[PDB]
Amino acid sequence: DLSSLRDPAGIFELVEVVGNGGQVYKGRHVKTGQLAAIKVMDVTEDEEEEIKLEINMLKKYSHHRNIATYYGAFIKKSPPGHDDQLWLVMEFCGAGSITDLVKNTKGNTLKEDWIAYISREILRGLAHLHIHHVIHRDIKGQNVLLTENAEVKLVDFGVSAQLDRTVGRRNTFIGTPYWMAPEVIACDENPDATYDYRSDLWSCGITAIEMAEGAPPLCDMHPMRALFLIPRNPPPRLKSKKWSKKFFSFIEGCLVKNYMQRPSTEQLLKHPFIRDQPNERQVRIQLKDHIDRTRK
Amino acid sequence: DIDLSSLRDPAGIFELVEVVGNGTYGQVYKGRHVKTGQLAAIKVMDVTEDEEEEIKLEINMLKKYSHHRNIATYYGAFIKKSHDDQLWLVMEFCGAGSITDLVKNTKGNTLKEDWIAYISREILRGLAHLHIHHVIHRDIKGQNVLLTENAEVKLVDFGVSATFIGTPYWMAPEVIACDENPDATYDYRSDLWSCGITAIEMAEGAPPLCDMHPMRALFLIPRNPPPRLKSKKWSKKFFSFIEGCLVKNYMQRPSTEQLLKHPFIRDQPNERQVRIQLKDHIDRTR
Ligand SMILES: c1ccc(-c2cc3c(Nc4ccncc4)ncnn3c2)cc1
Ligand code: NA
Repeated sequence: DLSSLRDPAGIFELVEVVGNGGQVYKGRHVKTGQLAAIKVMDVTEDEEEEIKLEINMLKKYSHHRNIATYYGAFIKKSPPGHDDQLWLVMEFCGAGSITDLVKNTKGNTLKEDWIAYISREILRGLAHLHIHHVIHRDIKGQNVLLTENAEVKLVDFGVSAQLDRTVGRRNTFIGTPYWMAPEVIACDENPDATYDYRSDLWSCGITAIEMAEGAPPLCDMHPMRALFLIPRNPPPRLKSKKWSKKFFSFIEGCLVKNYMQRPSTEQLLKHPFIRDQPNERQVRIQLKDHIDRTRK
Repeated sequence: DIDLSSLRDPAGIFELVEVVGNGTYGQVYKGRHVKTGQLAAIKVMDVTEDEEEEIKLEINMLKKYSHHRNIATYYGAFIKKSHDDQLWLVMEFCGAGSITDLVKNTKGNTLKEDWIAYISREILRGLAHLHIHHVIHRDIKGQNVLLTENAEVKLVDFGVSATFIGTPYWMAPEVIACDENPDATYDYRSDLWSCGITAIEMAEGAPPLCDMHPMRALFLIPRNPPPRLKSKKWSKKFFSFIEGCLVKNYMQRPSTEQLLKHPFIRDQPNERQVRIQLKDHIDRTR
């Protein structure tokens, strides 16, 4: 059930922590022993009403192989007066993130045809979200996961209502600015930060720079300074001239400043850099190897 | 200065009990000194290559500048090796939680004006100590102002004193970059603004602009007039203290020393009684 607020008892249970940060657990399905990732946050009773409202605002969308499947939201109550707990459950991916991938690679840079393959998977996941009228809102290397089969999946802890960004005294945080499109940043020219499905495509382009260089543009900058520069700077660029013409054009394709003039997911899926991948099979293999030697 | 290599494993020295809160970077635990049972707050930060120097700095500032009754005292630092090592930053445990906590657990989410005068003064004394050492806290807010079980007031978190942007609601106008302020130039008086907002938080239960999206608050703060208390009940002194913390242009905002001489801060006759009222309120919430 994706429209309810049940107790996780008998359906899901926690086994061990992964990282402190939201707090993420390695969990399991009780009735089938299937592994799942579970985000656990403390919520007040005032916030629980807020998430009831947001469950109403949810949009439905089927499973999709480029999205880590969102299994639903649960609440594990505590004694009267104390803060309860919100669980957000999602498919488990054991090969880590794309950021881990680029860090666990010599020179902190991926091969261009790896970037092409990964970028296309992100786009296909996003096409599925956008065609069902949902913005992802947080595309970056950290939020793109590899499975133990070189499958690339977007993190979904309920992106439709953004439940993991809306409550738990972390919702008052501005967060990391490096993957933000110009239009989501309030500034002198844009007093109301509009979010659009095309915001994801800017972040997608930033994620491509991240794969290519290990870090998003302006990573050397204090985050408040970057937030100021992003709506003001011309579109960011790859530092090195080593890259193919197709790659530069794709980056330029994503990073159109004015979102009204930025292409849709469908258009970018047809971009020659994304569309024409002759070494795809070998790349899927190459990634499998990299995941395996890392595990030893 | 400290070197991360020399740091010992915490085993048999400190043990973690339970997560008690968060930091700018790192989870905060109610920890325990194994040999004596004495409590300590422990900040558990994962030592990555990117955040490796940010951690080093938080140790050094906490170590050198926490020798003042209004700064939560540095105990020591430890590393618990794993290949993603954990660093344990150990300091004085403030049992009563935060100011934000206090107001939200008080009836009608507001504190008596003389609780606010005492608490704000303690904040200002800790701040004066930092400023005279040429340190700017940079993240003063109710969540970083703590209370011990004895109603003592202590400043924590030198995290942003030296990649994520935190909450904006307590930021001074001058730390927010914009066209006529492209480099976000600011001084020690940034903290005094934040102290004003913290006082408003004690008075109303939330900072100004709390109903706004944080990104929208970031845009508004440099454009909006100084925030004002909603109610007309407060004294003339309190209004004037808030006005003084919240001078829009930091160039003519009073210094920490000047605000300590503000009658609202300076003249506290019921101080003795306030500490008792506060102590009681902490006990009735436990
Ligand atoms: C209930 C909730 C939180 C506390 C608490 C948090 C801290 C703390 N937190 C931080 C320390 C350093 N940096 C950020 C936070 N430091 C020192 N004591 N303490 C007590 C107590 C009761
Ligand atoms: Na001290």
